[PDB]
Amino acid sequence: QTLCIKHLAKNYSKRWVVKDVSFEMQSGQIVGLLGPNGAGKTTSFYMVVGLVRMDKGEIHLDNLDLSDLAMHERARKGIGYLPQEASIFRKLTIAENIMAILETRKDLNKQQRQQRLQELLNDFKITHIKDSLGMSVSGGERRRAEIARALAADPKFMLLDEPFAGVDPISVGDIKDIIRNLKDRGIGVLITDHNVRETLAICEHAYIVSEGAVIAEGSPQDILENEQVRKVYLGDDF
Amino acid sequence: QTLCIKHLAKNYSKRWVVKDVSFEMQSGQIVGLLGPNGAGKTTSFYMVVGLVRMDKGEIHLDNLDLSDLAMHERARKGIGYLPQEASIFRKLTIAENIMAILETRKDLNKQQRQQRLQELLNDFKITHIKDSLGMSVSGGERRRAEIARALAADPKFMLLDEPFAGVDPISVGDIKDIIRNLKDRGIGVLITDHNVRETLAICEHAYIVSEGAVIAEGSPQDILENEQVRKVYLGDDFT
Amino acid sequence: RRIVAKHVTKTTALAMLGTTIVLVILQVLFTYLGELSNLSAWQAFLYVLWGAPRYLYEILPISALIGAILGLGTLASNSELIVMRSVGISLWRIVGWVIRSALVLVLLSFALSEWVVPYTNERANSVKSEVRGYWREGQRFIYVDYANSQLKRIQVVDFRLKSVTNAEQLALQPKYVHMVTIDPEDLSFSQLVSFMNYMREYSQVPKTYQLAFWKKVASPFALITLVLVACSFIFGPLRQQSMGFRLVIALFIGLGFYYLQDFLGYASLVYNPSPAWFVLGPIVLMFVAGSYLLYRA
Amino acid sequence: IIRRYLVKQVVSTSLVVIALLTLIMMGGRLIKYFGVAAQGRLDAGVLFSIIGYRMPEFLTLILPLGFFIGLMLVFGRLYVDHEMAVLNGSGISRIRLGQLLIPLALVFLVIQGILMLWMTPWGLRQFDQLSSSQAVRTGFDLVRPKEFISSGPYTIYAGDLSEDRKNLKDIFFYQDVMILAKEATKVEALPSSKLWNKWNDPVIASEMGWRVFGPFTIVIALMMAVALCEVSPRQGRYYRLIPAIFIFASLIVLLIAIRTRISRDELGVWAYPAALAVYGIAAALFSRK
Ligand SMILES: CN1C(=O)[C@H](CCCCN)NC(=O)[C@H](CCCN)NCc2cccnc2Sc2cccc(-c3ccc(C(=O)O)cc3)c2CNC(=O)[C@@H]1Cc1c[nH]c2ccccc12
Ligand SMILES: CCCCCCCCCCCCO[C@@H]1O[C@H](CO)[C@@H](O[C@H]2O[C@H](CO)[C@@H](O)[C@H](O)[C@H]2O)[C@H](O)[C@H]1O
Repeated sequence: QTLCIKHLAKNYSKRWVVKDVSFEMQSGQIVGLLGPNGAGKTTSFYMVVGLVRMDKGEIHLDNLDLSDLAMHERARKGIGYLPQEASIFRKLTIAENIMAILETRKDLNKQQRQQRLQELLNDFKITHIKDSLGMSVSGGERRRAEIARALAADPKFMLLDEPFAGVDPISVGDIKDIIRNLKDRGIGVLITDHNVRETLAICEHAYIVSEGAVIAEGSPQDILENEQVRKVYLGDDF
Repeated sequence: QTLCIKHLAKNYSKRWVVKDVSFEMQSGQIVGLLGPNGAGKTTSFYMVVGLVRMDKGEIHLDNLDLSDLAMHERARKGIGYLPQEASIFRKLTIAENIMAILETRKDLNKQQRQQRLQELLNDFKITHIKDSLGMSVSGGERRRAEIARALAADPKFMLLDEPFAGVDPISVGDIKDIIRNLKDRGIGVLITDHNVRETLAICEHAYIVSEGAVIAEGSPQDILENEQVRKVYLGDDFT
Repeated sequence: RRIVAKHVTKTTALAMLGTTIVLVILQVLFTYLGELSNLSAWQAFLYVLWGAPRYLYEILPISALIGAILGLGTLASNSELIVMRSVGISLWRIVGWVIRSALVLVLLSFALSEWVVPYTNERANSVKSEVRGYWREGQRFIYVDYANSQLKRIQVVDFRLKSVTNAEQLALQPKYVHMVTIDPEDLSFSQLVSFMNYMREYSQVPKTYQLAFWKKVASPFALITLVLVACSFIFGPLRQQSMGFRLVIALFIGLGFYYLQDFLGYASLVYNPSPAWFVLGPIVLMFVAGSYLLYRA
Repeated sequence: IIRRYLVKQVVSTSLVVIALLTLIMMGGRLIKYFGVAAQGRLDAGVLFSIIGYRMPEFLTLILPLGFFIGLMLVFGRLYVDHEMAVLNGSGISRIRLGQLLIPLALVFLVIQGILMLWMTPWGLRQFDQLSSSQAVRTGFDLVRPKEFISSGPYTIYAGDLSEDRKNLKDIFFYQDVMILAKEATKVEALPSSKLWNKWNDPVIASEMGWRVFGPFTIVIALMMAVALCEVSPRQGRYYRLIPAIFIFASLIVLLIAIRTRISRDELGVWAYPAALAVYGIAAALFSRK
């Protein structure tokens, strides 16, 4: 599956923050949507999710135009979103968070929903907190429950927003292992992040957007040896 | 000359967030207060500034207790604060942002104040944008106006909160020169930041605050070789 | 889906009921301060306490508005509404879950209006302390000096005159005698429709009873519509705002709606068009405007 | 520069709140007056003159409330968007910022001193003459369509009524003469001069003290808005409004409860500054904790 995105555009206060941002993503592949802060990497990311309405552009997913659909109508097509901020259901237990979205899945029955919930808890090692409220778990443990909850909806493309946000260097490997696990599960991952040192370490194909347009494209090795990216975003030393 | 912090402590919701944090910072020296996120490096920083009540311990500045003084009373003692978030006076001109704090100074007359404002604008290359509002400037230029404004109060120690927050790698070096310039100005700088890799590149003495207590101390080279830090904060391979 | 539905409904229901408890307690305390003017004080606390169901009945439309603002505001500010859309739960489904919470208040509004308010109102009047000079039945004008629910100096005039009959002790019925002094607004729906049907069978129903009838039949629809407006504001203008700002705005919409429904109620008694236009005016427009803010997502 | 920055902000947002409260406090009364006019008990063409004459009465309460709310919104904004951390971090406390607004509060005190002493009585004097002129309406003036209106020895029934209260239809008049036709076409206001020296009487002792010690609620609204304005950036600019409007309103409710207990010669006129001093000292102590 391919999430073709063509000629995105959006203006704010009569100023075009995003001008002709176009990139392509495939299932089972990590793609990093990077760039200078405020240059349109966040806004172009949100127009893929659906939070920000698209002024101009075309977002197809395997000959399925997802341009006119809202946030939820795209999510039913197989697009996932993991907010940077804490988005766990505070008053629902960790097992109820995953079970809340599993009941939304129409591809299962009560018998296999409990089996799917059990293995999702075991996959992310949150079984020991399956009965604790979502508001009373560690930030590292909660984020694993948010990803497990997102995987309960069976997404084809998981768009991660700032995954390495407030993550210590000891636990940056844990996030990379999670993101690598999503790729091995057949889910394409779109990462937008301010921490470009580690986002350029897991992504297979990165898009640098500056001044509202994509200024470079390719593997992280090609991104580093790009004169425009080095001059504008990464700097002479990196 | 020597800001001394001893045995800081603070309990939030019957949980001791900070337990026996003590570090010393001298004037003209850059000190990085680092550590795992949520391990008390942020709370211990705030007790130094004054944005949270120290439940236990003391703060000294060259035989002058500052523990009982509020945030504004320490600022008169030469301690500055630079919030991570946008703290510019939004509807005031950038020249007026620096001037609003220059008029606070008692040892500066109108003529001495206009000069100081002129040279403060020139030092931070914002004299071209000195006629624009605080809320209508670039993110990079706004922070340069907040540091020029902070220097107008003439601080002896500047407590920077997340200076490398939301900063592109191109503009990280720009902040390095600013913090290096503050040290060259005879002003001690205390830095708390999540970006440990770049914070360790300017500080000459770093403190690692884990599980509410200081577990490391010394130059960034000594912090990296510490096996206790690399087990809890930095990880096996960090450079 | 049931676990998500219970979480959204229970969170909003507790916010709608929590605001209801607070708003009634404040209005009982505020009203108690006022009556004290015309003072015994205890005789004045029971009169205000007995009026609580009637203060409760008039708070339900505004407690449901604030309840949905605070109930969904807690969900919105915690980024919980974003992850319901991220899995395929529409905006109109989340609104439908909030409406389920408001449907408890609508049923509570019916119970107070039909069986509770008309009883505690009568008990309140007694604490503070049978129609006299009652004045048309088609072509006949009837005046009775004293009328009892179980007559004195009757006078009936027939119409050109035929007979002016007088007695010392016709379509008048004792059942509706006690409803004559009661204001049309205060009458319960069971009492109002029965009284209007009685007047319409023999005379013309005044426009102050038509307005009272329309202000009651459109009471459940103003509670649901005002909830939908609250939900659309959370997904629209009041998204990412503080909890205090949402509460402040929820108070301005509540007063704006109470003033608009008060003014357009009065305007229906002075202008030719039927009171249905003035009562169902804002309700239809707020539903259309509220449903448009939901279409903008 | 920091004083002019605050005065411009407080004046701008206090005038917005004052105009917002005037639209709400007297918009509700204007609608209620319109409700009386819709039943014929008040001329529809004069209800805008009633609002004109009750401007000083409501603005007597809104001005301390608008100043109090406008003070906390400004001081809340400084806290929310981190302009207070750089003002405290530069040596300027919150108490010092509230002391920069004493010249502004004195202007608002003088303004309300004009309202309380002069325009509130003058507005209530003209309103009392006007309202008493609307209480004499009787007969065909109070008629309502499809209803019987009895006023003394008159009983009037009109089958229809125009949008204006003219051109009646299906008129029935009873005394005994029966006519059927198809068509038919206070110390609160006394000038201060009087209560100026006429003390030693609970009536004036309560009113005149209410006019002299009344304007000083602006000062209390200044040092109590400074005390109750500390709010976190994530909490919001409006977080401490509703909790602290009730703390301010508890002062006014106490002052209305003192005006009455003086009118009944039970408390004495000395309790006006005492009520303000207790709230003044409590606010000063809380701002310095
Ligand atoms: C009975 N009072 C009034 O007539 C005031 C007068 C102010 C508006 C007109 N100028 N107005 C009212 O009461 C009317 C309702 C009465 C029917 N119209 N609206 C609520 C209203 C308007 C203005 C102030 N309070 C109210 S209701 C209220 C609120 C808080 C406390 C109290 C209260 C309760 C009990 C006692 C006691 O037992 O001694 C004392 C006070 C009250 C009750 N109101 C009072 O005691 C005052 C006392 C008062 C006399 N003149 C004044 C001029 C300015 C301010 C207040 C007064
Ligand atoms: C702004 C809220 C923050 C805190 C506020 C603190 C106090 C709030 C003040 C509320 C003012 C009360 O409002 C006052 O209620 C009393 C209730 O007896 C009303 O009183 C009215 O109805 C009663 C009930 O039959 C009659 O007996 C009375 O003659 C009549 O005037 C007043 O018309 C109204 O002005």
